Amino acid sequence: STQVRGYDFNRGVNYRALLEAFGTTGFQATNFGRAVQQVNAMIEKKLEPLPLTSCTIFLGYTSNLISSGIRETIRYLVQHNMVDVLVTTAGGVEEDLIKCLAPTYLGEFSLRGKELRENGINRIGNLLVPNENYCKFEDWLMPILDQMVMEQNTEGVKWTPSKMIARLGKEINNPESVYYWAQKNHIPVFSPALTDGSLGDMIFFHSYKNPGLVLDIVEDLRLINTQAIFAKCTGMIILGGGVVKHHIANANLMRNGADYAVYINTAQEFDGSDSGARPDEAVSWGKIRVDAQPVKVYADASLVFPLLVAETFAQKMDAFM
Amino acid sequence: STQVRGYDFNRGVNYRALLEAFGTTGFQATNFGRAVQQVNAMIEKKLEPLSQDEDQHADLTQSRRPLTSCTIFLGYTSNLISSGIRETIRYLVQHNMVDVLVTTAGGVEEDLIKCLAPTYLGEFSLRGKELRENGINRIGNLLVPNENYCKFEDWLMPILDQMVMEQNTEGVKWTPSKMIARLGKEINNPESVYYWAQKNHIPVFSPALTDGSLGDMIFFHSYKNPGLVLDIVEDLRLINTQAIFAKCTGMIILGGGVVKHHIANANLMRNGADYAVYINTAQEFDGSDSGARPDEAVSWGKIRVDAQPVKVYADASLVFPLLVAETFAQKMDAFM
Amino acid sequence: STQVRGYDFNRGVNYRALLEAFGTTGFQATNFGRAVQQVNAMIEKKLEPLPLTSCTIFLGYTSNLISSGIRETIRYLVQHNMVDVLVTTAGGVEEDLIKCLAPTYLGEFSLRGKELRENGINRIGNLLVPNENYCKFEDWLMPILDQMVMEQNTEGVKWTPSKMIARLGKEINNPESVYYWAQKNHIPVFSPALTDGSLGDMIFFHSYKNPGLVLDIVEDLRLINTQAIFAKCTGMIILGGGVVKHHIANANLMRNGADYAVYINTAQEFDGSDSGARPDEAVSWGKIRVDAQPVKVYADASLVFPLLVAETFAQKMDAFM
Amino acid sequence: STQVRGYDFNRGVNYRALLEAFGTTGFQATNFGRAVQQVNAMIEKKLEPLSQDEDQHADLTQSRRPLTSCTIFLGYTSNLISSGIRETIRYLVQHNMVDVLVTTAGGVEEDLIKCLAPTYLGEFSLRGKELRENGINRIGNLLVPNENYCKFEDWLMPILDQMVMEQNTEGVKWTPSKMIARLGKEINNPESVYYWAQKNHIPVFSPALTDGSLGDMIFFHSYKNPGLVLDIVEDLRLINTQAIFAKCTGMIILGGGVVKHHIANANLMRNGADYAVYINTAQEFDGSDSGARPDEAVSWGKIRVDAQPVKVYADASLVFPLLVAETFAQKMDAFM
Ligand SMILES: NC(=O)c1ccc[n+]([C@@H]2O[C@H](COP(=O)([O-])OP(=O)(O)OC[C@H]3O[C@@H](n4cnc5c(N)ncnc54)[C@H](O)[C@@H]3O)[C@@H](O)[C@H]2O)c1
Ligand SMILES: NC(=O)c1ccc[n+]([C@@H]2O[C@H](COP(=O)([O-])OP(=O)(O)OC[C@H]3O[C@@H](n4cnc5c(N)ncnc54)[C@H](O)[C@@H]3O)[C@@H](O)[C@H]2O)c1
Ligand SMILES: NC(=O)c1ccc[n+]([C@@H]2O[C@H](COP(=O)([O-])OP(=O)(O)OC[C@H]3O[C@@H](n4cnc5c(N)ncnc54)[C@H](O)[C@@H]3O)[C@@H](O)[C@H]2O)c1
Ligand SMILES: NC(=O)c1ccc[n+]([C@@H]2O[C@H](COP(=O)([O-])OP(=O)(O)OC[C@H]3O[C@@H](n4cnc5c(N)ncnc54)[C@H](O)[C@@H]3O)[C@@H](O)[C@H]2O)c1
Repeated sequence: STQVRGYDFNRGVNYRALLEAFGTTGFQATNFGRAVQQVNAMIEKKLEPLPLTSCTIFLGYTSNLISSGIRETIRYLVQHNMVDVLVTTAGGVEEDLIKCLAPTYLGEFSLRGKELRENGINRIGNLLVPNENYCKFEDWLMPILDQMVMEQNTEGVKWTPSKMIARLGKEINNPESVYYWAQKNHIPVFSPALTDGSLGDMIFFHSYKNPGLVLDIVEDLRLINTQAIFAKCTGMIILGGGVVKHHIANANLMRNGADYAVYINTAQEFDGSDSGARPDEAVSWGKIRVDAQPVKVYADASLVFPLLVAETFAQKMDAFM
Repeated sequence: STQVRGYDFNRGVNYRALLEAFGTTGFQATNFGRAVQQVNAMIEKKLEPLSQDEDQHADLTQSRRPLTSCTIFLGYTSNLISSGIRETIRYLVQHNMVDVLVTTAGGVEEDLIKCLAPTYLGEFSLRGKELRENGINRIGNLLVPNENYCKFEDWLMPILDQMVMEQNTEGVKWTPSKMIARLGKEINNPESVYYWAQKNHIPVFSPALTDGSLGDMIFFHSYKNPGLVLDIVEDLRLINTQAIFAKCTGMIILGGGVVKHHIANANLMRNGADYAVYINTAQEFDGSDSGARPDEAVSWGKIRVDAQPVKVYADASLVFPLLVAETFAQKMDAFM
Repeated sequence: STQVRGYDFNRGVNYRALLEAFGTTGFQATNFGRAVQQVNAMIEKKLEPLPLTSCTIFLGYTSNLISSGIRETIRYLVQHNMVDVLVTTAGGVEEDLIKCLAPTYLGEFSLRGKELRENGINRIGNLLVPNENYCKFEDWLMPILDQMVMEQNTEGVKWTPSKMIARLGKEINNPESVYYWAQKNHIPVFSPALTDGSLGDMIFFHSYKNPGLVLDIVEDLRLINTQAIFAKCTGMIILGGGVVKHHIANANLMRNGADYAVYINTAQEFDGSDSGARPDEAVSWGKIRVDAQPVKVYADASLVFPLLVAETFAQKMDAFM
Repeated sequence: STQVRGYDFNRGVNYRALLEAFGTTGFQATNFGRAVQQVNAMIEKKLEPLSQDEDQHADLTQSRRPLTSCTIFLGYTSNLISSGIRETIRYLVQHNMVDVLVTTAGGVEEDLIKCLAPTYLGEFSLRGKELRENGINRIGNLLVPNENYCKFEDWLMPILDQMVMEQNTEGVKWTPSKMIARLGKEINNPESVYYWAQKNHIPVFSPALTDGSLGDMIFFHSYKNPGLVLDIVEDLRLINTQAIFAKCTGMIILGGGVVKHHIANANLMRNGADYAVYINTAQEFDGSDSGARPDEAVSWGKIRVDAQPVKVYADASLVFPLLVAETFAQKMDAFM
């Protein structure tokens, strides 16, 4: 039995101690402490001796988190081979690439769409992206799409979202890009509905100038499912809900459940959504092993993920080098 | 300037008047009243005759579905098909009241499986360990027996054998929408949303069709009968062209995620939808597309600047049947 | 075991049947069906033969619901003695009275406070109240406050929020007012923090012109607690959270739990709030009897309450006359 | 025009830099960065010397608390006192960093009871039937033994005897704030928020003080020793005058409900707070005051039009300690 007690600032300000005290603060602060423990357990397992490791970690995140600064946090983990599989939606891929061409700016949620549109600005929450960002994206992308169609028709290449994402990361060739690092470190990225964003727009426009590109999603299902099936252990770290959450969980259901699971999302369960489902619902399905101790932190990941990474993965920088 | 005033039950339980009074009740009841007006505007426009010039442009699509003055896109999350909203959606599709459907994997497969075995009411608090030990799967406060997926597997596998065969010998190029038309044809049951969708030439888009039970089956099946390819590129052209050659477009989206954005993005291609009604529980504070207000979509050009979009913040299991009752169901005659 | 099935519109449109089908629709539609059952059970119990009745029903609602049209729904129940005790916060009292003097208008959530203020308009969600409403309120209220101070000092009256609310309902003398009906039918209204609103503002200003008004909250605690203690049975219908929810639940804890409980609110549990607590938390405290089958509908009450009343209380208009 | 950019862990775990980087991270992390700036502006103003003219006006209150250039109101919901945020709040009050406290009943009593017996960590899913059978009470994912309230009763009853005695023989006129100062004096424990509040002349307002355990005790006690009166009218004058004669005011509100509105309403009396930071989980769609954005308060005049209010949409158990760490705790010296 642990007593409730928050950090005493009379000790002054030691950030490591402040974060550790969340565990005994209550509510989501406590779930955060539990998440720190579970992610550390995943890491300890991954570091256990038996490129396969003792724990295959699946990292999932929604598109908007890549628009946010969490893009740097994710790039760090991938850059240092701290996770093994990435799952994100379409915006999650393209905005990482576009950020290497032009920046995203801070704004406000209340900015009116009429005025923003008249000024050629697109709103993403309290962030802003100029139309010009997509124009630079198009110029950068078109010639790569041409090579892709050509390799497909003359070199037998059977594109899938994951193969395309590896290619784009390699093409962006910028150390700031999550996907540049992913393909460099052989970390696969799955995105079944990769056509649902600006990269879709471009593939669409491009098909009328150079028809034929095929993106198969069946081979990619085989690829992600086998990542979980042949794993010694698996851990799931999912920021947000939707396709990203279910696609990673369903892959783990194929091995009869994940050994560790930490979720950070704002969805609520009352609407029956998969996004808002507590990890306990996933246990009924077999997505999470019955003996696992899954953790869900109900919070905006822009606030929580950097702190979680600080108290876990960043503390093991050594082992990961 | 309308005054706030709720329905006065001293008038008795006059349901039509009760529902109309939501418009002046406030908060989400008022948003509901606005959604009703917007969906009715969508319907009024759809029933408008196509002029010679309009008809010329709208007919520029390959689809054999009869052109209308307002192409209505209906999107909904998987769980709503597990819920009884499955009957509400089937009704609209059965009577050609909407033109394009967009749903995620669970949204397709659960409609089919419901033709083989039912879904049951449960509780949100039921522990996963006990449910699993008892071969039961939880979806919110609903329950689905493991057995449901076994029946699905038996029904589906032979169809997948045929599809691969057709792909390799007849040169078929499968995409999620083509597969969903085929499955609906195969289920051949009037209680199925997709049976009616293919019968009425209403295309169904699902870019991440592999993310669910149907994906499980395709996966297992691929090991005995390898080779099935589901291209999502052709399907993007198909859904976008539906928006591009529309005289007018209306969007009715239940829930968020891929379903919401895929419809909005198709409409960005025509520079915005003319009408939009959203019913979802997501909030905007986390910067999610799901939780974004319609006004965010206006900045992108997904909703025309002159449109008067509406979002009802509520569980669609409660709101959608009421919305349909005050809009589409009132125009049943016109649709027959 | 009940199968999931929604209303089939091929039957055409029968509203009674449409509402009944919510029970088998799933998610909150089902909780709504359960709420209909529980409220009907309360009513059936109240109608059971033994002015005490076989079931004392406590109706609680937050201030904003009185700003909304739910004000008419509540007035109906009180007008016909369908509930026995009312609990609402300060805005919940004053806005009912003010609505008899000037109306509230529809607006939008996005209206900017700067412009609204420059125009003398106050925003409440997507509703609008002109400053002039409070001026009429002040004119109406001042002379009543004078009588109250006088009765207190010369007639021994010991004011409490509930006594004041009865007096104001009687003074507004308008059949449209919830409180006019409450005092007419001897339905007490509790509001411990009655000073937290415009009526507080007025009591404040008035005290400098005619000092001395005392509002005791201790006697009112005795009054509400004894309402639950001496009840044969009790049912709780609570719209929203906060003081309104806890004050009714705590009164029922004094009789070892309510027999029936139906909650309609948008609060979530993750932040540890009492507002967002599931009814099951209340069972741990003894606020709800262990054998009760409490129901919570996660939804905006402006949408749900009129429907609930239609399928329950309004269906028994006869018995209540 | 600031660009979006998150902290780069390649720089190592530099906590100060990590927290600063929240400002350019986006969504609520950015709102956090803004809250930090706003609370620091509040502090910077509070440390500003009072001019002769200012000092004259600010000294027009009866309170013996030393006038400052910015009167800061701190509000928080009951459950946050049950949580470890109780230590965060006690720290601020202990060092005179805030001037007025507003909390609900549970927010007062649980601080006192924590001096007699602890609160324990639990889980949200623990069933009420079993907990009750075991004499345990649940508060979110926290646990409080029935025994805690027994100890409270033993500690409190004698104090209530004295209070009634003082009321009847010494003519004391109790109000929630006076009772809370007395209870804090009585608990005489440096771990108590209220002990420090009364020691440092920081008034605590709670209009609905009867809504909790302390109300239970007053209720039971009234039957053996009848007569205790708690007037809420005097307390409204007291809290309003604190805002009216302030040179500047800042509002820091954790959670919503009475605590949020009571502070905002006091500030409406001076025509608005100069600074405002909110940290709550409520949403606006239901029209609630709790869920209202700061901009709604601007329409009322509760927040000055020129102010730049901030709301962080998050559980304060996670955010408040971080906020305090980057603001008040950095100025510890100045407050000693
Ligand atoms: N960034 C964008 O807004 C944008 C841009 C282009 C395309 N898209 C497309 O929109 C589609 C739907 O987006 P999605 O599925 O990635 O996610 P989403 O934005 O729809 O979010 C899904 C859910 O994840 C949770 N969530 C989101 N942000 C969170 C946060 N900061 N912290 C915690 N939980 C959070 C919420 O509960 C939310 O309802 C995608 O398929 C994608 O291709 C996204
Ligand atoms: N039925 C299921 O739970 C289930 C079953 C099998 C597979 N899946 C898979 O899960 C993946 C993610 O699911 P999804 O994208 O369909 O949506 P989702 O369940 O993740 O919900 C997305 C968002 O829509 C809103 N929403 C959901 N239910 C709502 C309701 N009742 N009323 C109003 N708004 C509501 C919420 O904001 C929610 O966060 C899908 O790709 C799908 O293939 C679903
Ligand atoms: N109407 C106003 O905005 C206003 C006006 C004057 C004074 N006040 C004062 O503000 C204080 C705090 O207000 P409160 O405690 O009455 O409530 P509130 O507005 O703070 O709401 C409390 C909670 O109730 C729930 N809720 C509110 N509206 C709901 C709805 N439509 N449907 C379902 N759940 C809903 C939400 O979870 C919300 O967080 C009160 O003490 C009151 O005197 C209110
Ligand atoms: N600790 C308790 O649960 C408890 C104990 C005894 C009595 N009470 C009584 O319950 C009544 C109502 O409680 P209340 O007014 O203190 O508030 P509350 O618990 O009802 O919460 C009000 C709102 O504040 C927000 N909120 C709550 N916790 C939050 C958090 N961790 N982070 C951010 N925002 C948060 C939420 O929007 C919530 O709906 C009080 O009058 C009090 O006397 C409380």
